[PDB]
Amino acid sequence: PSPVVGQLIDLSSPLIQLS
Amino acid sequence: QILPIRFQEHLQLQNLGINPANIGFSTLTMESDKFICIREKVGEQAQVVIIDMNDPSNPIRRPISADSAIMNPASKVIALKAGKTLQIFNIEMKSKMKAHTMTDDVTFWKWISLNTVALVTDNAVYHWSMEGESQPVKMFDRHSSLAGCQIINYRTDAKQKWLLLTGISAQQNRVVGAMQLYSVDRKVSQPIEGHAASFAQFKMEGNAEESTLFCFAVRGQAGGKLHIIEVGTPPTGNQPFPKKAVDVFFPPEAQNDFPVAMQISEKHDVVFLITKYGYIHLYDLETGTCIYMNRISGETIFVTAPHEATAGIIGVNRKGQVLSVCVEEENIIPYITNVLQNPDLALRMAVRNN
Repeated sequence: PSPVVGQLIDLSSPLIQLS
Repeated sequence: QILPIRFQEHLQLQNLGINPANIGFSTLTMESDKFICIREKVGEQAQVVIIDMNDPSNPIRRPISADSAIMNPASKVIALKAGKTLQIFNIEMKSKMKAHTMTDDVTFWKWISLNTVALVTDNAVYHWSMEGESQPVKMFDRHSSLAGCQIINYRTDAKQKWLLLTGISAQQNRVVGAMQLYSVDRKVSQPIEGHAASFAQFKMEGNAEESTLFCFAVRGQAGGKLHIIEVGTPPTGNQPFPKKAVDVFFPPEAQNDFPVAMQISEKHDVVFLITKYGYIHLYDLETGTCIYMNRISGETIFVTAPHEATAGIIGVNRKGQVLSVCVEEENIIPYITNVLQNPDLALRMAVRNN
């Protein structure tokens, strides 16, 4: 049985502050 | 001379006759600040050495036939396993509490609550409750990224809907950590490079409820980083937690260092982080600001626990020192005013904590 993988949390910090 | 923390050596394990070859991750467990168990080999049958942390000078030694031993975090209740055979015993009443035999061998386990031991096998993670079915419920299957890893930790959020397994392995002359964060509600994992982690409950100002925070540290190829991300759906009426990602400082002579332990103080909203070479770091949970760093130990502190009487972290190193660090409750706001020069954090520390 394989585990179902996906994107739970975003680890990226943004390179622009769009406010 | 003002320090925002306070240090304590509780006990030295060589004073109790523990040989340092069994002071390691495989043989010494400390599921809370009340007990330490060590498996030994006096003669050819095994022994377990149970140390009461409130009477440290009178340890007891019972013979065992188990490959692991973990005391309950709050009572003198021991869980012992021999491959697939699992058993839980009441020590003082000499009473067997439950038993189960599995189909795959349990390679790693840990109490995640007062009633629940989480069981890890080679391909799945189970939860074995004391007050429940007596068959362990399967939570999730283990990801391919954690295969052939030494499993080092398992932690959950407070309501057990967010689960996290942690293993480490050696890739390209580096101790690379591989984590599997699992959500029970959506039934989906996420493979994450991380070294040490803990969940936390944080109330924001202007919020009626608490937010469930996931906190993890990592030393990857882009340096050391600490992330504080809210998991789960935020309740309506509460603002979402703004996502934090700050750097974890390592000195230039410690490029073979990496995080090994994390406890979070829920009273003071402070992340404690211990590295392999003995360095403790203190971060604020809300903003990620590194409050304090110091090398507290010369050997690797390999198992930690919350220290509830001081709301800190307690640990054992390979030498056998039982050491604790907590926030000095009188000094941490007079440290951030003068030494750290962060006045906006120091009085926002005062309203929610002091």
